Amino acid sequence: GWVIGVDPDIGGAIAVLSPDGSSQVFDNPFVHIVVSEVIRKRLDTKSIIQLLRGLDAPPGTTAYIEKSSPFPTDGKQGWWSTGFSYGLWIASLVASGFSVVPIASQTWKAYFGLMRSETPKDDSRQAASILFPDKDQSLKLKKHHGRAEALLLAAYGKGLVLP
Amino acid sequence: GWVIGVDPDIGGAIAVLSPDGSSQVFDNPFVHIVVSEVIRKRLDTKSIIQLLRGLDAPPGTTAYIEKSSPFPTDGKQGWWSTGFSYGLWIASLVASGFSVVPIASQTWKAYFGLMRSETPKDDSRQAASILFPDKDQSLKLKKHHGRAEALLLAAYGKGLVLP
DNA sequence: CAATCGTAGGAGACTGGTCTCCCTGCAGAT
DNA sequence: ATCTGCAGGGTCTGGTCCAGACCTACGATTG
Ligand SMILES: [Ca+2]
Ligand SMILES: [Ca+2]
Ligand SMILES: [Ca+2]
Ligand SMILES: [Ca+2]
Repeated sequence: GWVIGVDPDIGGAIAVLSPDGSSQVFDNPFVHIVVSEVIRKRLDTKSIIQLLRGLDAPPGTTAYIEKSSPFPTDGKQGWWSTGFSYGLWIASLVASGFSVVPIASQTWKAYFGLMRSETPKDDSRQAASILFPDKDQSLKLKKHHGRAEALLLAAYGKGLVLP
Repeated sequence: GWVIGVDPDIGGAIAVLSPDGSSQVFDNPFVHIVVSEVIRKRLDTKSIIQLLRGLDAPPGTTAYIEKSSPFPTDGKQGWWSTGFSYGLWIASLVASGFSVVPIASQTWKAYFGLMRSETPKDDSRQAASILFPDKDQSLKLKKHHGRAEALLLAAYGKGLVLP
């Protein structure tokens, strides 16, 4: 009963669901780096692999990861960064012994009846709250939608149902 | 000691120099995948990790990797792929215990005096052949530039000089 | 630190200037 | 297969193509 869920973006997170119902969710580690004489955020490769090595999740545990489908109206930098975060997470998860399953956001949103929402990120946090009430405190802020995403991805993988 | 050189893109390659002088170079493993109704080539995560784990270079071996820097005039698909390749390789290298050092193409080309060449890819292959004569049979085709790049990036990190 | 808003953008090496560098993706011809 | 050439491009899930859905990065200003 082990499932991992990853929202790989910069504001994303990794969630881990244990057989006994317990869950953990961690903000994606990032660093500030110099690019074209400005500072940009980038996922912290060594920290992520350090995180994944310290999980009690056994090797072979399925990880569900949201696939990057950036909009054509998004800038080239957005396309590069979402590509880069996707690749860094995929390899980190495979190298750590996990079976990787990409999932489009329409898939898990459709499973939880969240498509076409007027406030998708607040609704994401509400759903994760109801599926994981012990993470309620860790979902209070609007900036926590990444923790919720990761949690809903894992819930999707586990087969959980909203009441 | 040991030096790794990686050209990270789809036509790219990984080179490995031993302290004893013997060199190895392998084409980047890739797979065909469906994207938006067409086939696209994509680096093969599990093969890369499988490859890295089979190397004899010890942990802490420095891995020089070519820094992604797509042209602003390149398409957004190009921006995403180079980002993805770059992220998949970095994480793979870190997970295998290597110390990753990103190098701009201008740095290794200037070292070997290859800047502002009208046939850069031919030139790379000729220099790699001079630097690694037993790799001559592996550099004879024009599509082999990636092998040569990887070899020249590694030759840069080892401090080898052209005659 | 937490939120909202608008747009979609190069980056890199040797007191700023100047010059450099790819890649993807798709079609064709042999 | 190898190469040359040229432009810079969404992608996804699901019910013979296509509808209708989905972000993200990167800076600003507000407190
Ligand atoms: Ca998302
Ligand atoms: Ca997110
Ligand atoms: Ca290159
Ligand atoms: Ca290359």
